[PDB]
Amino acid sequence: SPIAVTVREHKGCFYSTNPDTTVPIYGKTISTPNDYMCGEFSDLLELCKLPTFLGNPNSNNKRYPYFSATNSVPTTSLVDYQVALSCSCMCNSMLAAVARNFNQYRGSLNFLFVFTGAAMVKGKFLIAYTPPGAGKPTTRDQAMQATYAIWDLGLNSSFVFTAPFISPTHYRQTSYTSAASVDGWVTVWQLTPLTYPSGTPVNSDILTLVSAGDDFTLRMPISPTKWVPQ
Amino acid sequence: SPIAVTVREHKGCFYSTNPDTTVPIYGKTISTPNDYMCGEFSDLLELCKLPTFLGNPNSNNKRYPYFSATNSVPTTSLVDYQVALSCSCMCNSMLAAVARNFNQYRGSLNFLFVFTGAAMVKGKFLIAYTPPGAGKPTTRDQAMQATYAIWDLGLNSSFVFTAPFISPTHYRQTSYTSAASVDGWVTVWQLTPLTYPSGTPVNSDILTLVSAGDDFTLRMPISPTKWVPQ
Amino acid sequence: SPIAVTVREHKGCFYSTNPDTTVPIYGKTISTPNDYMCGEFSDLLELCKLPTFLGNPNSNNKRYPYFSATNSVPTTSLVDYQVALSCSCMCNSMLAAVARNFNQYRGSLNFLFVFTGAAMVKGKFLIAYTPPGAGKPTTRDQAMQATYAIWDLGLNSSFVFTAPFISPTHYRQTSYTSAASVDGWVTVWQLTPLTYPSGTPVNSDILTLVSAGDDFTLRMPISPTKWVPQ
Amino acid sequence: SGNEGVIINNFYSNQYQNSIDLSAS
Amino acid sequence: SGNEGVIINNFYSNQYQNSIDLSAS
Amino acid sequence: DRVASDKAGNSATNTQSTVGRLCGYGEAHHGEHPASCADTATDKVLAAERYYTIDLASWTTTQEAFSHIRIPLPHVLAGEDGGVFGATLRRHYLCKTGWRVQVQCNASQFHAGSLLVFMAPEFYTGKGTKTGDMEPTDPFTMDTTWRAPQGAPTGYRYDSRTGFFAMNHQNQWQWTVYPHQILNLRTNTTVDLEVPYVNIAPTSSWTQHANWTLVVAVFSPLQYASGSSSDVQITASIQPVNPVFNGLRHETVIA
Amino acid sequence: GSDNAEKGKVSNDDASVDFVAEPVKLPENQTRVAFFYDRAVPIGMLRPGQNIESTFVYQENDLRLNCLLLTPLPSFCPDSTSGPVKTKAPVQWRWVRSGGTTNFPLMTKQDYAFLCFSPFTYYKCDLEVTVSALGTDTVASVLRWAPTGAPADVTDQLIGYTPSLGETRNPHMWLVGAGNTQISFVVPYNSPLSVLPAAWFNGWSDFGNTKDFGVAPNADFGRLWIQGNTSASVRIRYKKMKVFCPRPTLFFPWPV
Repeated sequence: SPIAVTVREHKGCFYSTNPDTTVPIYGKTISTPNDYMCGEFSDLLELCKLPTFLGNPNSNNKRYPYFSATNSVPTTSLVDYQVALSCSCMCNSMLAAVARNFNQYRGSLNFLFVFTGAAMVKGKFLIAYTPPGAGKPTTRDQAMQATYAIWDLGLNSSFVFTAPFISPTHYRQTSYTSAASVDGWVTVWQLTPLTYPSGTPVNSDILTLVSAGDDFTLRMPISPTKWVPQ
Repeated sequence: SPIAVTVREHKGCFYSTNPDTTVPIYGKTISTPNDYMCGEFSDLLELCKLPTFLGNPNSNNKRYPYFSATNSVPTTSLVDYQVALSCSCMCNSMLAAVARNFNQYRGSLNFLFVFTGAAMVKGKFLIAYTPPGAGKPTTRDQAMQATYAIWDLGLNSSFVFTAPFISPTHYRQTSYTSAASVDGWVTVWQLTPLTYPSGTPVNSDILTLVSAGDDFTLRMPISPTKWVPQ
Repeated sequence: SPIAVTVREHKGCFYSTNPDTTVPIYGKTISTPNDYMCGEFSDLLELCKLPTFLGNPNSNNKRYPYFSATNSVPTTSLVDYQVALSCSCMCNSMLAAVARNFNQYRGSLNFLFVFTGAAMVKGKFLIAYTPPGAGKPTTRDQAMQATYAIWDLGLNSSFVFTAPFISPTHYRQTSYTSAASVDGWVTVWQLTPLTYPSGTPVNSDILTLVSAGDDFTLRMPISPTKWVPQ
Repeated sequence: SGNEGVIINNFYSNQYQNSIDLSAS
Repeated sequence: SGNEGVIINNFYSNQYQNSIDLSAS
Repeated sequence: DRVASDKAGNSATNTQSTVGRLCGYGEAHHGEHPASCADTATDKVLAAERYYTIDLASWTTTQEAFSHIRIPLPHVLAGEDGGVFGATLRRHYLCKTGWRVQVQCNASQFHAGSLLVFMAPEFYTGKGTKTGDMEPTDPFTMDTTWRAPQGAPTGYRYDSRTGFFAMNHQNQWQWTVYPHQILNLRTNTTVDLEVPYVNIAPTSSWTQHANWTLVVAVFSPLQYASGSSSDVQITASIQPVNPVFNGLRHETVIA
Repeated sequence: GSDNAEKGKVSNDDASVDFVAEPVKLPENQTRVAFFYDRAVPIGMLRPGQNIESTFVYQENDLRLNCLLLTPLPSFCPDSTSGPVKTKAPVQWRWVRSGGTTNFPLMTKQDYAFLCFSPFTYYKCDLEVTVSALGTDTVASVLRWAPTGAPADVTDQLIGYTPSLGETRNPHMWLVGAGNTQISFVVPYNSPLSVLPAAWFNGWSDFGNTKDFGVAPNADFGRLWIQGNTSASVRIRYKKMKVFCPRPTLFFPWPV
């Protein structure tokens, strides 16, 4: 005998994200063996932790994988990244590229700095993270009141700075979709001037990369506003 | 009570290759007993290993189950088969006839040669397989650098030559569908001239058959471009 | 939650012979008790074994439940039944009546003969079965070369003759649907003349009945070409 | 052996779903 | 691992539902 | 071990250049009675179970690749040449049998050429189109002259038209898929074959069906220098393997 | 390497035999008679000569019939010195034939795939049939089936305004209504014969040996008759197929 069934109102409907499979039309087909392969990965999240380059704008407004410093203490900040995946200087980092395909995030962002000036050059920088509430810092002195770390030049070329995940909510939206615009700023300042000897290039370049820190996660897979490369 | 069901978008659809059965309308019908029968087989693949004839073209361009040799060492090759199921001299072999119903293959092809010249005749041939990359061989000398075997006439009438399965990919397409055209060539050359005594037919015929070797397999059942026998 | 279902192409379709049941609308209804009944049966096949009458045609072409013999040895045969369910002299036997509702048969046919001439009458008959291949017999002598049995009159009134199931195929079609027309013939001949005394009816009648033998079976239930009783 | 890959593959009894194989001898 | 969350998830045999994974070596 | 003899009743074949006996479908007719017949079969007739040796054909330099001759069974032995076997066969509705055959043909070490000797089930033996009925002619008779191959083996239609193809088509390029052996002038003067009983039914209405065919086809053309013996025949020894007869009756007039 | 074709066969090698190499074989099943033929393929189509309310009658139209023969082999209204007799049920033909001047379409119906590729002498199996609607109108159709050799019973309507084809104890199907458009089902190997000829039957079909040579009797799976308002494409599918005694496949044209 036939089984009686109640046909639900939503029939014939197709679901782009339906949690189930469909009909197989070419069964028993072996998948060409690829056991020789290396370089395989399972989690988009890992791509996120690979540090990639921040795009720093020039007066004539064109980008560099870095920023410059010299024998002076600029009254204002050297560079300033806005902790915000949507944010533009990151527009082209793997971190942001992955993040734009997800609705929310949580955890630490890691900012990586690499000193490429001459071995004979020295100096110290003050990297800081400022949470919202009192507006963005306008002076090293103010910045120094928030989360910060001093970066000393020397034998070791680089420095990993962590922008802590300090927030009201367990998660944060990944995109500038309407306007609360940000989650604070990362600002870089000179503590002491780049110092050096005669015969040395007076202007040193510091490579600036960014990446997802250890704590970090993304969720809710979505589509970004469509775009066209330049 | 009735079971509630969600009716999938693909309803009422018919699948030529649907992995399932349909409704039975004349049940309990006994299938006329055929226990007496012999000659039964289960795998199309076996048909593939039965050596059948290669169609060798004549000047006036008509085909023969073989090729001819004599008391000379033709500067060029005696015959040359292009290791490629789609290939034409095989157009009519069981191997090719089966293969055209499948999308891909793997393994060895076996070329079978049978000497039908007179018992009193002698001589030696050089059969070779040349993989791609450096173009098809134009001289015994070149051919001799690739995979080859020397065939000596004598008491034993025939010779089984194996075109090895040497390839970048685990599988190979069975058909000339667009153009990489081939997987190398099988070329037959005279090593030494057919030699013999007075009173003997100077031109000996060598039967040429082809078949799938031991290693050999086919997969993905499909339809060939439809044709009409002459 | 609802169960997702794939609705097959053949939906809403009705099957005259569908191997399944349908919806019950008047349940719990007791079936009027009939335990008192006798004469019940389960297999149409049994009806087949009950011998019923063969319709023998007269010159003015009208039928009799029998045939006649006398004090002579007719150079030709007395009667001749064509082993073939479709066959007409059987048109009205239970055997044929059942058989026309089935596509194929197998096994023995039993021809029953009953002598109703006077007790004082004697004689012998030669009943034979001739398989195809050499055409139907035209003389007792020929018939005698095929399967046969001698029937001697005497105390015992009747005789059961079995037309053996001799065939190339495990089964045989029950109907003259197109044309191989038959499966051989059953022919009845006088061996010796009916002999008797003065004062006795010179022409004796032999009742002719037919039925399915023991081995016999039918299969594949079908519909006969519709008809109308005279 | 053939092109059938469904688990719940019974519903209709075997003898109905297919011709019955039987050996003459 | 993927975006599939149905319990009764068999019906069609595995080998039919998916390409068969096999290692050359 | 290339020297062999085979006996059958009061007959015996013999060869000094054999290359073995190829047994089709890897098995032989055991003489079982047909489950489709009720009558106890007539079988094991020594007089009928032997080699009937006859003429096949004359091989000449003229014949080309794939030219051939077809020999139908049992038909070719249903008449006189079939002795007791044919005589018994003619008086029975049904016959079921296998075949054991030896094809003979000798030349010399100075001759060249080769033959494909084989056996096929349900192989077309029709000679020509019968003017009027739209049917073949002499299906059951052995070819008395070599048959030319079809450049495009599409078979034979009877409707007097051409186009596409007929179900009686036979593609010679693949003939070696049938149970066979090759008769190569430089190697051997004989071939030995054997086949079981096969057919659309448990036993056969032989009178109207040639279920098996013995085919001899040329592969590489006969060749010989002037002075070399020019006359070359092809003969054959045919033997019915365990013939079983049913449905005894008056005699079918093959005649 | 070295061998002898004469004996009826030869060593079936792989690279490792003659050379410093080896067997590269991988597991693989898709080349099996059963699995391979176990897929649907069109053999012809059905066109109704009449309503769902009338008495059915054989009818042809531009090579289309209101009835069809279930066999892979070629079929059509019976041929005659004077042309195919179209007032009758289709039967098995001995060759394929163009509908007209150019090669296509074909006058005959058949499984072209199976013909171009049947590497065997005999076969058997059950047959799964599918009847799909070619049109888009709310359908009203009746389909009748019958086993090889059965009476066509192509008689008159007993009950007025209803389909004569439906008037039988034989397996018949009734399809009607919006969205209800395809008929699917499976029939048993129903032939009197033990096995079927894949291509040719080297014998006469009549005891008189005068007729239809090459065609075995009842060598089919029965037939279909249709009636109603809808034409349909008809495909068959080889169920639990078995083949015997290997033989050559249809010839393929050598390149000019």
